[PDB]
Amino acid sequence: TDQDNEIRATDLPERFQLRSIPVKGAEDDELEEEADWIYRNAFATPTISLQESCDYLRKGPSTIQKIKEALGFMRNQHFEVPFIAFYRKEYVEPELHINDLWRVWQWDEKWTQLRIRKENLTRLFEKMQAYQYEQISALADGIRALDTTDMERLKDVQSMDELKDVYNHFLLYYGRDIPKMQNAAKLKQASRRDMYTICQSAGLDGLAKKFGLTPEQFGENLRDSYQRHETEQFPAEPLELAKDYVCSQFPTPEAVLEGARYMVALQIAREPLVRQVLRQTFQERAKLNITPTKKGRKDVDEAHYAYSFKYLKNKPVKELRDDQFLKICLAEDEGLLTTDISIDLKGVEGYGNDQTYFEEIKQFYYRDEFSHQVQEWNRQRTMAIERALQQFLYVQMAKELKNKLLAEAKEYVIKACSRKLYNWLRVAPYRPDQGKGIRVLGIAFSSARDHPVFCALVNGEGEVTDFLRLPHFTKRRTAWREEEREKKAQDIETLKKFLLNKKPHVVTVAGENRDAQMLIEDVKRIVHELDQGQQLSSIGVELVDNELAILYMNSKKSEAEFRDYPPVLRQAVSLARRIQDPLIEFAQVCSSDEDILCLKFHPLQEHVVKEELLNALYCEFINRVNEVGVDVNRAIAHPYSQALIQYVCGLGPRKGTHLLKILKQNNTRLESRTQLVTMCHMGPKVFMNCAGFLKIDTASLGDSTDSYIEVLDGSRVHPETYEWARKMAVDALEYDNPAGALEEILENPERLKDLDLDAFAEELERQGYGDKHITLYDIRAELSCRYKDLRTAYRSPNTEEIFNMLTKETPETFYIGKLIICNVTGIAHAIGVKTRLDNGVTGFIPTKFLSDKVVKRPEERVKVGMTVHCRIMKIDIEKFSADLTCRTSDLMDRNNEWKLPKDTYYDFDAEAADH
Amino acid sequence: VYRIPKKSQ
Amino acid sequence: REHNFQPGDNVEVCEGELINLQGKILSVDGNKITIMPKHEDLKDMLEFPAQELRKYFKMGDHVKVIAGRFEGDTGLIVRVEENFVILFSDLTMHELKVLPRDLQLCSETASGVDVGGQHEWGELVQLDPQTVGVIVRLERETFQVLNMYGKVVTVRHQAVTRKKDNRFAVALDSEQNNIHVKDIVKVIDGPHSGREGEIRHLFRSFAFLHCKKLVENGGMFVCKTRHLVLA
Amino acid sequence: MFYHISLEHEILLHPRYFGPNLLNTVKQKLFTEVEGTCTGKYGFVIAVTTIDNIGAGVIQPGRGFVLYPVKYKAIVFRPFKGEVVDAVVTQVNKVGLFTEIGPMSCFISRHSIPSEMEFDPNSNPPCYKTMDEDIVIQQDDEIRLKIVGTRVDKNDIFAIGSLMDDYLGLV
Amino acid sequence: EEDASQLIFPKEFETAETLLNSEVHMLLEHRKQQNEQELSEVFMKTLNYTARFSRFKNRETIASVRSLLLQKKLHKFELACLANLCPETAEESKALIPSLEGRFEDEELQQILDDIQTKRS
Repeated sequence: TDQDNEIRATDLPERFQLRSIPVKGAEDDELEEEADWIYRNAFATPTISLQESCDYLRKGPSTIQKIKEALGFMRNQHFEVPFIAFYRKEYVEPELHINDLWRVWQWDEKWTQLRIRKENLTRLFEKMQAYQYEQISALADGIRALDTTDMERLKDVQSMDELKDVYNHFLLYYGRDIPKMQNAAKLKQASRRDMYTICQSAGLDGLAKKFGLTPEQFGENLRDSYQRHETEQFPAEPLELAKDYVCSQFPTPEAVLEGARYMVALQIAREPLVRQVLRQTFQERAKLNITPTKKGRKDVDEAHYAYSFKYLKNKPVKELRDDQFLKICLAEDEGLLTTDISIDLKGVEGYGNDQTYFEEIKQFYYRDEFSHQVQEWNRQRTMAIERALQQFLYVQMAKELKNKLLAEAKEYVIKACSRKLYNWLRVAPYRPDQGKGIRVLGIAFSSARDHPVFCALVNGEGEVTDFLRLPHFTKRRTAWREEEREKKAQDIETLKKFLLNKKPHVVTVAGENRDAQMLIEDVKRIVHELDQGQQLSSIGVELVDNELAILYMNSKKSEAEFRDYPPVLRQAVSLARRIQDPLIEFAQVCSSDEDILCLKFHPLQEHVVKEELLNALYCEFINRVNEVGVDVNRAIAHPYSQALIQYVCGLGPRKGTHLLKILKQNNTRLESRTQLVTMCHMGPKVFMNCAGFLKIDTASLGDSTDSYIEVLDGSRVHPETYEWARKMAVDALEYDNPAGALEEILENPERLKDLDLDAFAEELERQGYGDKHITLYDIRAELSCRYKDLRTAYRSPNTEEIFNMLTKETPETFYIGKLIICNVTGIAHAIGVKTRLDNGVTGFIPTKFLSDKVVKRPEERVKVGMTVHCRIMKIDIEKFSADLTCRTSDLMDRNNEWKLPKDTYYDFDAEAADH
Repeated sequence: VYRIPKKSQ
Repeated sequence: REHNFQPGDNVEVCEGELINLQGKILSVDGNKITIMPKHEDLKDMLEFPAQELRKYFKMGDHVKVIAGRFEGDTGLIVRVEENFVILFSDLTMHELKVLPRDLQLCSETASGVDVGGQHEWGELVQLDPQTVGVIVRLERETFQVLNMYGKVVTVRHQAVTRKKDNRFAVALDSEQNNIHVKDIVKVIDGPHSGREGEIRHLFRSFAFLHCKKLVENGGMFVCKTRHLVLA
Repeated sequence: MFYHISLEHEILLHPRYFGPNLLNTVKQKLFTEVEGTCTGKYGFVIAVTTIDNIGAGVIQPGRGFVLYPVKYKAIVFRPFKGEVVDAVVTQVNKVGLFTEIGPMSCFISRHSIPSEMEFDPNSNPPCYKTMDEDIVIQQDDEIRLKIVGTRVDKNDIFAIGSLMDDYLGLV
Repeated sequence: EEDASQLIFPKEFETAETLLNSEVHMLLEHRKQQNEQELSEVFMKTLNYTARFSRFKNRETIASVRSLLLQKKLHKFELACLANLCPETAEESKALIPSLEGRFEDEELQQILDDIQTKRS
């Protein structure tokens, strides 16, 4: 499309061009308001619900200045978050880390969005004011003129909610005139009338205003909690006074008062100050109540996810934790539960009712006089506020608060997903217990014990060099059939010879199921035979999670790439590639079809906004890819690594593909970073954003290329700082040739430890480059060890990781006390009954837990191969075994000794009463 | 001309 | 030159003193058509050649495209420009822009009848020796096969083969009883919570249900066997 | 629009319902047979309140079933092309606005919506504001419309609306 | 061919009698009161819809807006759409219903519109 060409030609980061609202330069006034506004909403305002501090990497008021700087770099200099986080960290650290910078970037969108609506909405107010001014200058009790405070209310708005309040307010008082205003300006009229327009047609304005406090005055009495404005008192009874407004729509005084009270109730319910003051009070006092429907009482059993909260009474919203509210909305959409959010405590007690919020605020509008004249008005006033609170405000505030509590729970799930992805991408290449990379033999197999085990040998460069099929490696050495043993001996010898012929450094085995443990023991023994014979050095044997490898094998890419290889053997290669470099491997399952979402990050990841989750996951790729750096020559030479170019800061998928395409057309390796400018004609802003993150391995170059090779290209030193990097290297040697000086330091990096960078930072500041302490420390550390991999060194999975990896269970899905279905495998001598779960855990039922009555012979109750319901009592993660019981007293848990912990606010009375 | 001091220990 | 004015379509007059008059097609021919258009509330027939007629359709009726990118697909037109006639496909609520002259008008529903007789509606197939599935919608180059896991994958016409019915198979349900094939059951628990249907095929852990009232997934759905109750 | 006609239908009865209270038993099986169903001729039928009369029953030869033509009292809902009716907005998308007229869901493409209305896919509530941010049409809003076409899908209508015609908008 | 613009309906549906939103609201509410096999979710989605659009809820207000309009020379199609839409001006009623163009004068038609707006609860 033309847009792809425009993105390629435009000298701006691709993600800046793909942003919903285009990034526009900002004046210092806008940046200062934005910096304070973002700080208030994103960092200073605590979550309504209890949310875990997700900064796996309360920030003070000093953060406001740091945000102003960060916004300056993004909006005026067009630098992406990674560039700022790595090469402008002196200006944003320690208050803002890379995740905080993304948070600021995402909130900049919201600020720009709020300002855009707030500006056009102001234009509407200016047009409306001009139209009313024309009508008045060219008056009935119902003509309210739009004044300077009406404009100021809008200009002071701090959130989309307050903006919506001002908009709802504008529609209530002026919505009826909008079509008249537009036709007068030169369009056909939106026509429906809320009951408020009927009351206006009846002229009730003269009566509604006589209740006393104006909507705004009541708003201040609410805000200040006292009668700051005294209620004007009319000298007549309301029921007698209503006779003056009797018409065809309101034929009786009793009907006139209901109509007029409705008009007053709506004015109060839509006045911005009243909504603002109530919303604040509502978020602080709101209580959540939950009751199960006819369906919920039958379907929400002990195993259902809604078990801990199907009955809630008076739970403060401030006590909901993590994703719990999302689970509540899901159970409600499933029609299992009914949720109710009230500012009042629910109960039938007299004091309970006397203590309600309505009993508190009615006092701010009642006039304290005992005359019948005033008392009957107070009765009307009571019903005027009551209708405003019960019919308009409590329903709307409950919906708005419901959306915020739900949004916080959805955001938690997104943060939990990114936190899991981060923990996967942070793993470094396996290093044997190195310069030519590691030859890896990946071994994949299907869960069916009759399928052949497949091995794939991948060299350190990522090329598949060979493959092997083993029809009997799945058999067990202690089989009752001698034939199995004999046939397996040929495959054992085949693998031993394959290792002998190819000499791989590490063998990875698929975390498919518990049989992977047998495979590792056999592979370790084969390797141990080579070790005892001293025929080959010890070869690592690693259990590697195969979830990513399954997604690979099922991808369109894994078939097209290796058309002749079976699909099971295709998971053997991804397991070999995954241990070589997890980041390059995870980038393979990030296709245009969004295959990434098939990875099980969180049990609720399918219930969050898809676009928000995708952005939150790509941020984890962008964070790690830029920290690690992408070798362009590796990408051109090996199509496998081309997936990382799209995550390089500034490039993206359109420019990333284009970069490889031009180098492909020229058929030349990328020899130096300057070539991005001279051959790809890359503009200064895109070059600035990506140049520090693109690696060029100077050791791979030679011959005529020697004519121009900047050794610094082989490090994260940014080209803008090459002049300083050379000067810093020349001074460490105290030379009175920049390349010769640098080479001596790169080979002998210890000399840089004596160089005092603090003295040099003062000189750069004096020359006008500003504070450079952290940039110089990065350059010095980088020259001390070029491209030092900041990823966490690879480690073998622990007992907890192995158990979860092979059973595909988590502590939340497989907990002590849980009910389960299991198959009987045998009887232990009787000490108990041996069983096997679907997830492969081997369960054991002690004879004392077989039945409520003492059973001496288990054969009297259970048979081998029989399926039996049981309850987990103890879990042994190390042995893959669980102590199960099947006594009816335990199965039904008559003592409630095993059932999951109920919420603190669980309504035990409602649960007992519904029976 | 300017030179960074190696005064660091 | 060629002309595609099929019986039952609608054509208008592009030039002459009787311009802008949309009528229904009764007589069909080649170059010298001298068509007899049936306008609303008009028993008399006009006369127009092929060089004086245009394939036009008023906004809000079903259209069937013969040639184009999305050829062989049906839907509802919402805006008809000079050449881009956008419509809503009946399969998915998404845009679809095609040429009006290669279009035709039929008020019938897109049935998608079987050709040759190698497959039929609700027939068991064998994609891989490790997985099983049923055919639910016949396309022009591909087929919408629904596997045992419960998702619909898009395969070619020759990439799948007909599997023989396991009419002598049994499984377990929510009440832990012996449930066979060709029985009317109810799906109360599971992904398709609150559904009525008839089982046609069974497997190791899944059941292939079939309905007529449902429109989604060609009226067929798959759930686990332990998510069923006898109806 | 909602209409008023009393229709007739034929239902089958098994021998377990014979005996003296047969005609009384025939009435019950119709109440959950002609409710919430639909046709391309009478439209979507809401429900049956009472039953007028039971015709003569023909026993099927060989088996025990007998059919009974019954006349009943039901109210029906059929939207027609050219009608202007009210609806509630369910979803707003870049392709168009999707609404709901009682028992039926409908769609109006952005093509059929006036040129003033631009998109708001970026904000939390999906809306179509104007250049003036004046008339905002979002989810959960009582919006009038004009039906330009109907469609039947296995006993369910799915019509198509329009909104360029005048006096068709915000509540 | 079935087009409400020129008021053409199937022959078996042409003889039908139109119903007001408040009228079906009363008939549907009465059926719910009698039957709560229980009522279907299809029925509930007609209840909340005609509720939101039941402009007046007392039964006498239903029979009155119908009897006062049929006294004019409007069709029974207009008898329900002019009780559901509640247009403000006669030009709007003529824009919504094309059958009103040239059939009556604006001020008399406006009187019929005011008769309906005044009954709303």
